Amino acid sequence: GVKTEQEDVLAKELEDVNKWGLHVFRIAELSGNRPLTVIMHTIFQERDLLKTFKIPVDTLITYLMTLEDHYHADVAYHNNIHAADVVQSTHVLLSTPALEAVFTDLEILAAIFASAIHDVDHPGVSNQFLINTNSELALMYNDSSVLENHHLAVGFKLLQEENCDIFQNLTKKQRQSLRKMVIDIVLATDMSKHMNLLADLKTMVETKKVTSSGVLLLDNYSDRIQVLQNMVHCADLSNPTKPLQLYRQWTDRIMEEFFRQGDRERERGMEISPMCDKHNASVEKSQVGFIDYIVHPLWETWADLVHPDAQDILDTLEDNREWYQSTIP
Ligand SMILES: COc1ccccc1COc1cc(C2=NN(C3CCCCCC3)C(=O)C2(C)C)ccc1OC
Ligand SMILES: [Mg+2]
Ligand SMILES: [Zn+2]
Repeated sequence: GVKTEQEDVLAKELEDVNKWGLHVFRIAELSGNRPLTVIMHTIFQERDLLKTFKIPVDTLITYLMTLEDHYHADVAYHNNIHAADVVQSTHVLLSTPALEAVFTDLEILAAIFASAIHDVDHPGVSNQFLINTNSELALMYNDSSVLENHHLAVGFKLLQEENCDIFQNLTKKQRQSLRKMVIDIVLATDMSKHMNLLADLKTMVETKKVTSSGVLLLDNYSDRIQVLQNMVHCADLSNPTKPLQLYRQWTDRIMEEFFRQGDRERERGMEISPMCDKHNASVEKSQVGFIDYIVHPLWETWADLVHPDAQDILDTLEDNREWYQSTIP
């Protein structure tokens, strides 16, 4: 009834679960490619979610193994490691001092479940690709947030798998509320929603009210869900805020995926996609553009909302940006 040595080496890495820049690739290795399951299980136990939602532990493991196995191992970026990373990054953002005791357990379960399922069964190509190839998914979702709609439908459908209904003890009221929030969060991961989300977060920072403590006040669904939507969106776009050893691994992976969409886009023609070309397409400028135009304005606005909790994260992003800038020949 004691851990194996590999289980123990894994238990020791998972002690970093509450820290920005967890060695997520190492956890993936030590767990036998089970990062999503071991990280979700650790977070559920730490936030006491099994007792609060009366989730049988074997049901939780069954669902999490099932969920992880619906991520594609043959997709370099949008796989179970990315899922694990966004789960663990959302977990750290939820622990930020500016949000202490703001969110209910159901809101916490929604953000973490949303993060776990947010890219499930990703085929490793974009919405535009699926629309332009006349793919079944694009036809199913009438070309609207195609992948995001699929990730939701899969994440929920998997609850019907033998001993996979982790929500089996929630009331109808709990499940309707949980489901709506989970849908709202994942749909918000569609990049076509980024500018509207960032605008609403900027509006929120301008109108920012604060409580008896230094803790944010959010007194309506609109505001509560907007913060959770932008939190998970920040987690999803958190790669350039990580130590460079991590960021670089993620960039290689997104480039493999993008170059391979690039490869398929050539013999199919439709025309190549924003800097998705191993030829006239440079990695270092693509990262500096991404940080300047998307990641920095998002993480700066987030940093404003929870000031000063996100200072170290924003610094790491600015160093990483200066790093990629410096490497441009
Ligand atoms: C112009 O930037 C890029 C061009 C080509 C290769 C890579 C990039 C930036 O590197 C990353 C990009 C993304 C994404 N970017 N996008 C798309 C892509 C096209 C336009 C840029 C934003 C919208 C996404 O949906 C995700 C979240 C997968 C995620 C992690 C990245 O690095 C770790
Ligand atoms: Mg996605
Ligand atoms: Zn994602």
